[PDB]
Amino acid sequence: HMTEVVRHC
Amino acid sequence: KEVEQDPGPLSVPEGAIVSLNCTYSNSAFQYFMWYRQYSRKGPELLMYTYSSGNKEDGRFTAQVDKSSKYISLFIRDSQPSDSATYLCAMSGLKEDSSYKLIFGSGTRLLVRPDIQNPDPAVYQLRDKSVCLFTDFDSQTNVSQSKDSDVYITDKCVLDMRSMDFKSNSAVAWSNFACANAFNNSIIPEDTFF
Amino acid sequence: SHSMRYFFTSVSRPGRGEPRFIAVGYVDDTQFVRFDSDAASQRMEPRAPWIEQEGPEYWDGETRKVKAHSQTHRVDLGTLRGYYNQSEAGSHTVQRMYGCDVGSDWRFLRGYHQYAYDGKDYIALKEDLRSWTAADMAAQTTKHKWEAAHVAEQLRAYLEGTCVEWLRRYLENGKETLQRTDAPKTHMTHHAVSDHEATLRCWALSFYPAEITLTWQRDGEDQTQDTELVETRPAGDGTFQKWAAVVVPSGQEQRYTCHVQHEGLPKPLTLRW
Amino acid sequence: QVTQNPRYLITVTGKKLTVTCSQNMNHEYMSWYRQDPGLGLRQIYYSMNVEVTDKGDVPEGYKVSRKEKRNFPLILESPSPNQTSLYFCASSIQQGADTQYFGPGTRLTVLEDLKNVFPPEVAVFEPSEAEISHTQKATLVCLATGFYPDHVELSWWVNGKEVHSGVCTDPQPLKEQPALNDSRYALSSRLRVSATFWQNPRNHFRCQVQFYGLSENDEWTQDRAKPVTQIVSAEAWGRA
Amino acid sequence: MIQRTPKIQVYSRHPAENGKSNFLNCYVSGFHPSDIEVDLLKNGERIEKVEHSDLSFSKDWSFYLLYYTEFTPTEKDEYACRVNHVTLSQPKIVKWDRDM
Repeated sequence: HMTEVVRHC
Repeated sequence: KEVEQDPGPLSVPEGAIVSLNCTYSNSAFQYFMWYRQYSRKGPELLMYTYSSGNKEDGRFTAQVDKSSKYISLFIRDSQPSDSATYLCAMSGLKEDSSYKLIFGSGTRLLVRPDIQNPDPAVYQLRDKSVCLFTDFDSQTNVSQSKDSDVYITDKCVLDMRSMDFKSNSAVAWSNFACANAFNNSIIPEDTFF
Repeated sequence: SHSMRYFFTSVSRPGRGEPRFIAVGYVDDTQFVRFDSDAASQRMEPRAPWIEQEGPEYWDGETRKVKAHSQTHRVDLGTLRGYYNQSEAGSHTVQRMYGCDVGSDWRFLRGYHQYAYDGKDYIALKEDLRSWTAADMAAQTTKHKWEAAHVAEQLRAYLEGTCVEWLRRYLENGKETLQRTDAPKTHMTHHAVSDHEATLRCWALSFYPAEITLTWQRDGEDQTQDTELVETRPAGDGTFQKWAAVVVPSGQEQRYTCHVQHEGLPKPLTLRW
Repeated sequence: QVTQNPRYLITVTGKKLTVTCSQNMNHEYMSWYRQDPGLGLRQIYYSMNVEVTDKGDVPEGYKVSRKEKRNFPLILESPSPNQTSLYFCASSIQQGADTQYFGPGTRLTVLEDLKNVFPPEVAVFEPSEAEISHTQKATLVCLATGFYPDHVELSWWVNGKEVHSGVCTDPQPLKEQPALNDSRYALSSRLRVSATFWQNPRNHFRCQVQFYGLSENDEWTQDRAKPVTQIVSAEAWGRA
Repeated sequence: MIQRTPKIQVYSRHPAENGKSNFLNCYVSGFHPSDIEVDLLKNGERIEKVEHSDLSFSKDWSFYLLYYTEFTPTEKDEYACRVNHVTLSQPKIVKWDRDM
């Protein structure tokens, strides 16, 4: 299960 | 990605702890918001959590529980100034890497104020003649008459901030009665002069 | 003692379309999922047998997240270009890694989330999963972005929480695979140089996990210097190989001892010619 | 603060119109929602950043652009009647994530033909003798009537200046003939002051109803005066 | 950007025995960046039918890949692995040395 917090830098 | 939420309106008396709920099914929701929209205005943020648990802004308590899939807002110490439609919203990562903000249909809250000394009356006003049912008790309900050519409006709370005074008033008018206008509504015996 | 780890790679192809993106999923030293932008399926795909059971709502959710990674990296390639004052003619790489380690009892031990631009560390979550490590003023911009957005907290929430549950699910769902232990089938050869010296290569084959230690000891004292040691490699069948090797003066070939340590051995081996 | 413009707007079917949304907060995500009774809040289009745009739940009949960061225009090539809605623009600092800041709303009505647009009439009604004598207070009622659509804003002015205390306006209008959908509307309000203040004839009580109707950019061919945007009032002086 | 040259190891899945089916393996690791060409040769000729693992990478951030091919080792047959990377100026060849 991968994460749901993917934010741009 | 679906949010159900009781539409309202939920009428409560000032001082009542309100509880608003939204349930959801999407496992993927990460941000959870409570918005307050005041009739004919743009929704404004009230609470924000990204995590489970309980957050608090004084009179306000937000609860997320990812197990029941259950979003809650509690206004302790209801006040008149909290009559609004409260929308819940939740956002979920999309494949374009946007977060999509999905909103519940919104719960209308009407919080009634406590009329200290109810002085119910029905006045004839000096000019479609206008009848005014006023000063009646907050826990009395006013109903839109059956005579198609008359016009009854809902109860409205006004406030004289300087004189620590609040009252309720409805308006009826037709092109008479002013004794027969509110007979369709269930009015306390007290109310004609 | 276990772990789940996701590795992620994007490589820009200026002039020749969107950047190539490959993501892969590990439990300890076992691959269980992948995604390649250049394949047909465009779907997260399985690579272990024990993962195929997961219904459509699983793969959906993974494929959804993996693509989000994909996109982020794309957007991230263009940004990072600007923070460094670079042009649009060079091929550049972004690399993200996160995962969580457990103990004997399968309880949380350590977490990490690391980002590397062009092969050097960019920003990473520190040990406590509470702050960030900015190896640049360029990364200083990013940190701010994340600090304000409270990213640490949410990744912490995932790294301590969701991460260990599913790894629990995975080790459970495949116990006959993941919590196995293959011990080093240990060896030793002998070769010439020029009539004058000889090489002792300590072999070790067919072990799992891949974690092993090959040390050499002359006269009961380890021979740190003057020694050749290769990287563990995959056999290609779930098992690993390694070897260490020393040149010893012809006729002392028997004073040298090799020390093979691996969690699959009851007692750490000792080997001699 | 997010800005929309315009905040009201009427059009006949068919005329291309555009609602422009603006923000100098340096947010990169902007989207447009509609709000309709019972349906809730539905996304139409959005844009994660400059030159970046994408359809929402309900894109059909609408188009956008994101040529500049600080503006996200909503464009209707050919209005339909049932595009009549409350339209909100929302901005987000990044991706759509965390909080989303909303515009003050654009109210929009798209009509079959503009026959149906009527300015409000206004009428104040003066306190009741009995009301004074009994409770020692004085309630004025203002009455907007016969308007379409409900693009109205009521207000009370006491000696040239505005005044908020003792005022209640009905949250919702009150369809005069509910059996039709080409139906004009009625809406009431209330101001209230102490007896003595009302019984001071040097006090000017005025109710003001601001109507957002046609612009001088809209084609009129009826006998009567174009129902352009306009204020309509009604006045009363305190009786001693 | 610190480019790093690939470390090549050619070898076989299992110990070789002539006439028995095996795997020939070429493992390229430690390299950066990730564009790499790798071909297993048999008597100098390129074996058509070589698969390879999914790219990933160590704590270093440097990539590794395993290139593999089923074979059966005979006495006469020489096997080697030919690798090309921006870090070189001519492709590197690494002969298989079963007697390791």
